[PDB]
Amino acid sequence: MKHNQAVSNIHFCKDWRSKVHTWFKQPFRKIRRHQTRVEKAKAVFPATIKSLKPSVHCMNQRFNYKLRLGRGFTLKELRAAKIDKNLARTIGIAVDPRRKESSKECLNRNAQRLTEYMNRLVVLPKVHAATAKRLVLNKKNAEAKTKKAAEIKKFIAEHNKKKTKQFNKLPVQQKEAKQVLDANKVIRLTAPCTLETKTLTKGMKAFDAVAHLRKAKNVAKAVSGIVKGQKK
Amino acid sequence: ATRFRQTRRRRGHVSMGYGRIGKHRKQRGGRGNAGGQHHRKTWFTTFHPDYFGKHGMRVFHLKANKYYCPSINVDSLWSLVGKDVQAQYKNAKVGEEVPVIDCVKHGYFKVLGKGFLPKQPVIVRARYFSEKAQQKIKAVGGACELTA
Amino acid sequence: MKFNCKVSSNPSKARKALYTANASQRALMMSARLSKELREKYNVIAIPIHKDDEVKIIKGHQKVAGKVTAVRRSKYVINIDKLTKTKANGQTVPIAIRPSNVIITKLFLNKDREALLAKKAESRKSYKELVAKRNEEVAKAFTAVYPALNMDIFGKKVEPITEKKPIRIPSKKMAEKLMSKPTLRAYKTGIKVHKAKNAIAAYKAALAKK
RNA sequence: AAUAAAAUAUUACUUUGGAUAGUUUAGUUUCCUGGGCGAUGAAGAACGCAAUGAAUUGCGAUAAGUGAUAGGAACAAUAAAAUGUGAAUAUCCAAAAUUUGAAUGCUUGAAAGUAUACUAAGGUAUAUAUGAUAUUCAAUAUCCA
RNA sequence: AAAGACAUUUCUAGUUAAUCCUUUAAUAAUAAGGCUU
RNA sequence: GGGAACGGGCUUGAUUGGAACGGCGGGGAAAGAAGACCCUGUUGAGCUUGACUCUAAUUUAUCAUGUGA
RNA sequence: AAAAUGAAGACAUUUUAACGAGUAAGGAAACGAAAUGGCGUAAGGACAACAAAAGUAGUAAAGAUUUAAAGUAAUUUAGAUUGAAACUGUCCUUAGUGCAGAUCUUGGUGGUAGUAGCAAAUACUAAGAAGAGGAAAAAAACAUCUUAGAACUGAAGAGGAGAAAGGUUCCUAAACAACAUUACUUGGAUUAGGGUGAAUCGAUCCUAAAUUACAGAUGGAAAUCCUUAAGAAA
RNA sequence: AUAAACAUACUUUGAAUCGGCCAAGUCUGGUAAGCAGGACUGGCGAUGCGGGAUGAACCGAACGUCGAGAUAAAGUGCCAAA
RNA sequence: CGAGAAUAGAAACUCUUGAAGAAGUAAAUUAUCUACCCGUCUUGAAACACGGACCAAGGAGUCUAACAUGGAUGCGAAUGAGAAUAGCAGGAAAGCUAUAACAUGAAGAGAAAACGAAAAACUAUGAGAGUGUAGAAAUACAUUUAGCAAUAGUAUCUUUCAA
RNA sequence: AGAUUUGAGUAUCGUAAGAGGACUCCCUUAACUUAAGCAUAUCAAUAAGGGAAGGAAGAAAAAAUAACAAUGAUUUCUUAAGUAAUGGCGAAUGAAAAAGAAAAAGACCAAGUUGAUAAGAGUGUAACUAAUAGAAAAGCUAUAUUUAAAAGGGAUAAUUUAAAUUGAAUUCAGAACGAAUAUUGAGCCAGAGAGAGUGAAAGCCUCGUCAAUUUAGAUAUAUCUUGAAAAGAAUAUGGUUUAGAAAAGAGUAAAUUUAUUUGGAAGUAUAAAUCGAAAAGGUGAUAGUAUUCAUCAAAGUCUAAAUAUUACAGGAAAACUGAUAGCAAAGAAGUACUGUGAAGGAAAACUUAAAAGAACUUUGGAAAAAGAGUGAAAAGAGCUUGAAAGAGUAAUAUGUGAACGGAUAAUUUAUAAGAAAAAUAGUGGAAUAUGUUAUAAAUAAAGAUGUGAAAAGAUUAGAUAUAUAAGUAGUAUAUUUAAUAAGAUUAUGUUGAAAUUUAUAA
Repeated sequence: MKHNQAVSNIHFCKDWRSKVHTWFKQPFRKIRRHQTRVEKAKAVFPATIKSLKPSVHCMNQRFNYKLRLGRGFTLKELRAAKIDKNLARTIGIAVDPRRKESSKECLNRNAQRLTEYMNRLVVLPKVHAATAKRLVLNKKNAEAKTKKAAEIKKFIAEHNKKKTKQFNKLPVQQKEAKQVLDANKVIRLTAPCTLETKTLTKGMKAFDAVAHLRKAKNVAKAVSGIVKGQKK
Repeated sequence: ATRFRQTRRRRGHVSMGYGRIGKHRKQRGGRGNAGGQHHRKTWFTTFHPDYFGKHGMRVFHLKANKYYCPSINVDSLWSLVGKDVQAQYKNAKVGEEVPVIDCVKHGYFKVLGKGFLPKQPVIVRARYFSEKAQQKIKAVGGACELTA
Repeated sequence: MKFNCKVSSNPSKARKALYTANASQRALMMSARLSKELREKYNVIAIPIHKDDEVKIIKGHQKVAGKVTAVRRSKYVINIDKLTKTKANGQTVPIAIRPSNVIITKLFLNKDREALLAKKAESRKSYKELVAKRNEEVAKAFTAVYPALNMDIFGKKVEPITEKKPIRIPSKKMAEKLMSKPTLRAYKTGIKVHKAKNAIAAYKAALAKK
């Protein structure tokens, strides 16, 4: 070394020539994956959905104000949304019993995701033939359901002016099929954020933010003195 | 571009610009940072005087996410919402709506107080506040809000 | 352009496949064109050459007509009884000819040439009528957009546009300064040469008038 | 002082040599698709087989090739014979597949050999370890008359 | 004592307790590690 | 003569006809070999030894549960 | 260096003044008044007869040899001869990019030099035959075969046979380009054929020093140990 | 007093080099050395040219290619210009 | 006798040689002057120092990665986002598009706990812009204003045991 | 005698072995080297040795991170990051969570329960079995929810893979050549102007290439038939009559010590010696004890996909090499040749379009030579061109112990410079110049400020239909009805600079 330079720290003293990885296959991974995606789009047609994923908060205070897609809905979020956990995996919903319910806000946020998905979902009959039971039973209770829906319409008409179903019905009907590749791109994680405006009052004007920060800090560091004094 | 190297202008010169007395030999004092305390000590003293030794306590496993705290000065608060919004609420006061500058939404956690604020009331919402940051915000007619 | 990734546009691989081709493939490469009379009779452009055929040499020193006596697929050549050379000591040897320098003027048709000629003729008709289907559809699109014009215009002479509308763009002034010296000198020399050619032409025109 | 034999110098032609130029059925690298061997005897090795062959190629006592399916008139250095009643040529097919080699009845050095059983020759089977089933046993090991 | 949305901070005096920093979920007494000489 | 202090070449002189055969051992500080003597490398290797640091072999102690006194 | 002029002229402008040695070393490219100027090799992207046939080339490419011209020089240009199928000029981009040396690598070739040598093994001669091959003013020497003379190894041999090793060298015929330090009609050399016969000779069989298996013992492993002891084996 | 604007002040980045040797109206160790080691300056190294016959260092004088002249060191019997 | 100044005038030529070869240039020879073996180490080599018999072809500062300075370029409190990756047309190792993780930067000090920058700055010299006069051709002096860059020094502020 | 247990021989049906190992999972305590010496360290899961695998393998479903507004099997990429940390704290070595993506999938044994228990096992097969994490059996039931006769066949369609077929336009005219694709002239094709061959350069001569066709092979691709559309079956939260009153992986996790390893530092991982748990417990990386908190629940197994690849095989490309280069190998190259062996290991491309490869005579023993002949041309097989070193011939020139070079002349040779033209005076104006008119072209505009139109959407309020419906302006889709707010993009006024310079003809 001569003249002014940084102290060099290069880990090339080993055999790097056998540790060299080159990305000449990068342009062809794109073709291989895209083609496999298209064949995946068929076979399971329609709804090659990558499964509906929950809305979860990123870990740590560095990221906790952001939402991101988790893995699988908890059993309570499915029960709140009135979805059978056995049927959920077959209609493109990810399920994760490993995840514990973290907060009420998480439970409500991810139960609304399932409710929106179930309304946007169209399930085709297990048997295409028109004599399938579900299509047959749809006509059988079509007369009865009309009276059943009569009071529900007026249920939400007077009040809005525990008996809650354990499971909601699967939306099963015959329709012209339109394929959407991923349902997480249809149901947004969060709404777009606009400028927030608030009324300025004397109550907020006089608030001492720094004093509350110091008091919270000082109270945390004062628990050590209490224990020492108590043992004295 | 190998045609612009010095090797193309030293063709015909015997030693290629490395000298006849002191040849271009393999080593010039060792390999790497060798001899940092014996014969390259004048180099380490001159240019990196605190290279050798210890200072401070070890952190066996550092959680560098706990020290993450981006900061914004008071002079840079209004640029988060733009000058258009700033001029819209230029004549606001106590009683009517005042724009809220959510620093956490923009990735800033602590508000430091450096520089000057335009003389408009403003609601600054953040996680931590400097001492002068709160004074400068209050003196302008605004309020300080805590988050998280 | 070639869009088939399976075939190769490498000259070295093309010559290698030519030298190592099996006998079955060598027969097709050794093909010759039927003459005017035979083409009308069979509506076939060309067929692989065969022994006892009669050809006519159309390229080379001697344009003689003869009968095929050999089809040597190792050398990709043929022999003609009327094209020989006396090998010094008196005896004669046949002279090799490439099969693309001759045209077939008489066919030795046993039973498989008859089947081959029929197959080739039918395939020519199917492609000719397939092209007609495409041509009318391309013609139909043109007429639906230009009902006052017919598609025969594309085969006649073209009258170029003579309108010379200029556009005022604030970069013509800078154009001479946006060229490097090598291309500026060439451009200025071309301007000077072009101007001098007009000067001599004007002098010629003035003399012609008087 | 003198001669130009040898010596030296330049050019042309020729020679020794194989540079230079032009060329390429050969390489190098990257990428794509597979990654399909063997006791039903593999990879490797040896020997043998062409009308005239030494190598190489192909093949295995049916030998530079047999059948079948495609294929349609050649091969050639020379002479034969065959051939549209089907010549070349191609193959994930069928038949056949010498001695070895994990090499496996025993032996094996450059070794020639040799036993038994089944079906004189010829051909099969018989290594070691091991799973399942059957059968014949051994040990008072536990009961037990 | 003065400001504070249907809680809570600030200033003043008396008191009691803890007090150079760290061992990263919180404390404690040992232990160890930092800083200056 | 001077010069790297022992010239075939440089300076000044002596002197010179071109091509060579047989001998010869003065010279070409003649050829053979990156001196083997000497020194220097922060270059080795064989051998020696209470040089430094270790190690096989040997040795000593403890643990590893047979019964009845 | 300073003035002047400056869209393209051209020679990298015009004028004036000062200055110019050089080892080691430095001065990358681009920069109109240019923060040095250029030559050469190969490949890539463009440009190369401006009016619709647009660089050169079987009316002779590259290369080679010389003759002249331009340049301070690196080099370039053209002619002639040779050569017969590709190549060049300009701008950018790129580099496996410029050789007198490395006891450099590979190949080829000189002087030495028609020189040193073709001197151990006592030795050959005459006539004839075959053959292109002893001629000649002695060119004093002449390979193979037969005969005659003269000789050597001297029977612990330069004799007659085997083991190992070699591998067809064995025998015959044709033929002599190369090889045997001259030559060869000769040959262990070239070409083509032919040749090796076992009940009794050997191998095969037996064991010697020793060597190697199954099972067993040992080892992380490869593998090692054991050879009748450990085994319902032999 | 004299000189000094292609003056002056620099900033950054970097090369090579730190075996030196010579002279003398200088010095030290040594009998002395073409010996060893120093103070100041000029040189050679890195440098050719004219002269000292020859010479790394002496004397004159430092170099783009040339023409004509006055010169420097030093020379004017011949070699050799005078 | 005579400077200045005013008035008027008078200079455009010969010879020799050259396509029977001028001037110049090149080659070979002769003559005068002149010239030690190249590369390298070295204070110093033509050296009795080493390598080099001769010729052709090959032959040695390159590639990957980190940092820095510097010249050209884009954008600029932002820059990059050919990070992976996902799409587009065209078939494409090329090209185009993706409100985007993160990197570097916008804030610095402290071992760390804990913190976190205005007296809307001051002083000196300094770039530039006007007028007037005169020499008189350019230009030279006086006077009014402006105070950037740079340098040095000051108050004030952040962190530290310590600026 | 009989019933078992254990161990053998034989027969039958099978299984392992060897090759390959580029990529994959491991074992084993290299050194050169760096530290400017060297001994820890580094080189370095590196070389060599050894074992085992597949087209991928390994891993994989928390005794896991974290301390959050919390995540959630494994793998791979980006970032974190040359950071935390380790280190004669020297040289050097060196992660992981969070965050962003590719791909996604979860299932069983053991133990527990059920026992008129089920040819082979009762020393137990089999069935049920977890986040509301005290499960498990038999029978009735309530409410929500799921459901067509499964599996296997046959046919059509679609998407792909392979083979075969097909695939335009000058067999154009002239001149010239040994020979036409080059050349001149007139035409044509093109979803084909990638490429190869052809006496010589081809879009239109052959084969091909673009667009296609046909036939086979697959998909867990959809359609109809077999196939009826019923009986029933299933998921979850309960109630009830009997049954029952559980289990959850041991020489393991830890501990003392030793050795290696790790960034892991009073011990990150592995192993060995000793020791050794549980009315559970592990972790939160500073050792210790205590109390809380958080998060998991080890000591059995399987698992696609995203990922790697310089073996080998089949293809495609290339700012790569072009016969001393590129593989060692462009030919019978791992060949010839060397070595007892392990091993080592080359050189060598080109006639011509076509052999038309001279062919008969004279000389010679022959080889050959000279004629003759083939060919466009000897290009003559030692064959494209044919350099230098080294020789031979011819022409020219020079000469006493070197040779060569430079400046200056002389001699000789070569190169190499030209066809115009006088004085004066009569005619005769021809290029140009001066300046007058006319014509043409070019040269001035950067911006500033006004008025509209508008796709795609966005928000809100209504209407119809479908699906679903929690007592939260019900949601979602499709089609319609009005309103606001902006709007990429786009149309058009006003404003604001001329009078010069060249050329052309009188």
